[PDB]
Amino acid sequence: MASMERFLSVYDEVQAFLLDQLQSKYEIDPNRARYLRIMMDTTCLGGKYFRGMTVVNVAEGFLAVTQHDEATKERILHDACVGGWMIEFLQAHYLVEDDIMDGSVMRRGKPCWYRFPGVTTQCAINDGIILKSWTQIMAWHYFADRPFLKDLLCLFQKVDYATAVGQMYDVTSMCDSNKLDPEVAQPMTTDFAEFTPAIYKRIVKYKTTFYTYLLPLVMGLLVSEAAASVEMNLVERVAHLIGEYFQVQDDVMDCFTPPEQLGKVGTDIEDAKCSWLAVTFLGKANAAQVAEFKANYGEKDPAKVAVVKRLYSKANLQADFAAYEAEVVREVESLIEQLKVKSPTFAESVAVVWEKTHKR
Amino acid sequence: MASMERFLSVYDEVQAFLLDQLQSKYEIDPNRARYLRIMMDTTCLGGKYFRGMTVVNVAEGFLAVTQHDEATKERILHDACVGGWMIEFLQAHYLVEDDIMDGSVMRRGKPCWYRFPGVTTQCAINDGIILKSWTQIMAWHYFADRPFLKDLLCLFQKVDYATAVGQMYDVTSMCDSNKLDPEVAQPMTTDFAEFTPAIYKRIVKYKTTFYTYLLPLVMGLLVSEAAASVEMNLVERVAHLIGEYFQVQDDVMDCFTPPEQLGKVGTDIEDAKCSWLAVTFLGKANAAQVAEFKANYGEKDPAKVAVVKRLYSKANLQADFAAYEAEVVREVESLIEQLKVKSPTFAESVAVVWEKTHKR
Ligand SMILES: Nc1ccccc1N1CCOCC1
Ligand SMILES: Nc1ccccc1N1CCOCC1
Ligand SMILES: Nc1ccccc1N1CCOCC1
Ligand SMILES: Nc1ccccc1N1CCOCC1
Ligand SMILES: [Zn+2]
Ligand SMILES: [Zn+2]
Ligand SMILES: [Zn+2]
Ligand SMILES: [Zn+2]
Repeated sequence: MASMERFLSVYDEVQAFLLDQLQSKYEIDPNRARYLRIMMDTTCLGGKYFRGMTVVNVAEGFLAVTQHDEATKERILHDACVGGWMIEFLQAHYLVEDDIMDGSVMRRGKPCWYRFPGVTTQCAINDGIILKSWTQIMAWHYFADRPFLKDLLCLFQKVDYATAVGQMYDVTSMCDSNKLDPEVAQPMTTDFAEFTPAIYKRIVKYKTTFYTYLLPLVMGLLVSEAAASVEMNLVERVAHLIGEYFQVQDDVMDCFTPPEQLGKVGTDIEDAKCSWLAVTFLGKANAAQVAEFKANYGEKDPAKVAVVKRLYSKANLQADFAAYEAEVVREVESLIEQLKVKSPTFAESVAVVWEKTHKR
Repeated sequence: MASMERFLSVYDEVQAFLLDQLQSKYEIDPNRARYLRIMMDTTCLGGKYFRGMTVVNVAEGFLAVTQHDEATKERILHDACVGGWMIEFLQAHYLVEDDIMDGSVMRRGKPCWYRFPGVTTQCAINDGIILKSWTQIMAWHYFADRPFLKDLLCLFQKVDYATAVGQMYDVTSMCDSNKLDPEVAQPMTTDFAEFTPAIYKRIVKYKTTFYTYLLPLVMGLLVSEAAASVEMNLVERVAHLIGEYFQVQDDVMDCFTPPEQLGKVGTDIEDAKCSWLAVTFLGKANAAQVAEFKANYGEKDPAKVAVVKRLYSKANLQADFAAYEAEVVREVESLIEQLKVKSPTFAESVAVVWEKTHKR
């Protein structure tokens, strides 16, 4: 059975389990089940399933080198699919809530969930809660007796919390830290002192890298009972590095990729986001450029957003990006090599994770 | 040491642990730690701590009859305090998110969190996420090696998910079920066919009773290693019954308790909530009363809200409430007695839970 068809089939299985349980145990009526079914589909499906399929790919790597009964290979692959769905649903939680937080319009060429006519924010906040609750219901049902259950739950928990901390870093990235105060409405930074590579790295490490790269790799290790084939400090290091590169790419696309192919009108500039473009631009700009950036960034006025795009175009940020890309290629190659000392197989899965990221 | 001082001290301990960990492990800066400290205080403190203190009270009941070393009594009480905080923080998550969902103004005489000037919805949604994440970080830290950890995490998980399902039942309670549809904006019911005692019971069972009464009782059993002193079907039954009565009281207060003592301008009528008052009124009204109710319910216009209050006043809902109260007293007394077959002690804690509810 091909990996993706397996993964998509387990989606159906898991959906039926969750909805059946709501009927048999939570007194749900068919109409509200249908609402939840549709919500699950609309929020969990239609992506590339990069995160969930990474769990499956890591598990298949180990299966190719490890002795097991056929029934055991099937159980491992079924666990890797369930685990991959837990990550997809965790992502779905964060996208639903983030889209509401940010007042986003579209995602992936379709309206954000909360904008659907029969949803609204009042329902969608809670729908997003349920999405994450489902990840736990999946875990406790399908992995009840599994030896990795504790480690899996503890890992998921930490990754979720890292993610929420990252969200906080992201939403507060255009404030001056010394001005944060629940009692006082927050002004936009005027000095941009906090738009540094290190501050940037912190936002991205927490907001994206733990759930997008660390969790799918480590979950693949856990459902394979293979966390001893690796040095976990190396898996963290490579996860954080690849994940940073992924976000840098997303940041550049927000600005320069056409909306119909982006899936989204990009608003990082209007939103005054600490993007890789802003940070890199400030890291090379002269006094005049810095002042022009300050007078135009974080404003909805299209003339001003086009002044910022003009500044980024003239500043030859392609050069800084090629240089960044080259260094990331060095370091990820170095880490893959360190990963071979303990597991060729696992190192190869990380290679494939890297190729899928670097090429897209 | 008195129970409450113990409980409040462990709040400080737990806060310091969470914030210290954010500094040492999540790269937080002091300003954002301060923001989180303030958020935690503002959202978790200032109530009566009924839920968390119930965990402590149940544990103290068992301590009085069970042989242990002093260090063991201290550890049990410290676990009951930590567990009680997990429930308080779970409540805080749900109040923050609910207040945003419902567009609420105040809670407990103070603005809802999201309305604070330096918070806003964008931050508050995520602050509420973090509140719940903290419950897990507490559990995994303080109970890492405890024999009840699995059962505690599995119980908490189920109670959380019940709660979210209850929220969904609540927010959709004024829609016609057969009209729920993410694609179509939802009209208010015109027939009120779904304003029944059984539908009401379902909303309340899930939205409030699992986290308010079932979880504090069962958590007290778990940190005491005493879940064998009880018949768990009886603990569920009594939890759901008491919790229903609690909500009935809250529903009546929303309408009739003065705002400065309610802590809140009540808006159940404008919000077209399936309240105990609406359901009970519809259960005794004549044709003319039903039609007048329909023409005025779920409208912001103060003249119409006062027409609904007029209808409830004239309908002698005090009588139906005394009758309800009397039956709840019967059944809760019957359940407490069934609870004595296996645990006098546990039955007495449920008695105290009931007195604190019935009198307030
Ligand atoms: N049979 C066996 C025994 C002990 C370890 C590994 C294996 N295999 C190597 C060939 O392909 C995977 C199974
Ligand atoms: N949050 C997380 C998830 C998975 C692995 C490790 C972590 N942490 C790294 C930094 O904070 C302490 C532990
Ligand atoms: N000492 C003892 C032995 C076996 C069971 C219970 C007890 N106690 C009864 C008196 O108060 C609580 C401790
Ligand atoms: N959600 C929950 C929490 C604590 C105990 C039991 C439950 N459930 C009762 C009905 O649904 C199945 C299990
Ligand atoms: Zn966002
Ligand atoms: Zn982006
Ligand atoms: Zn509400
Ligand atoms: Zn109320």
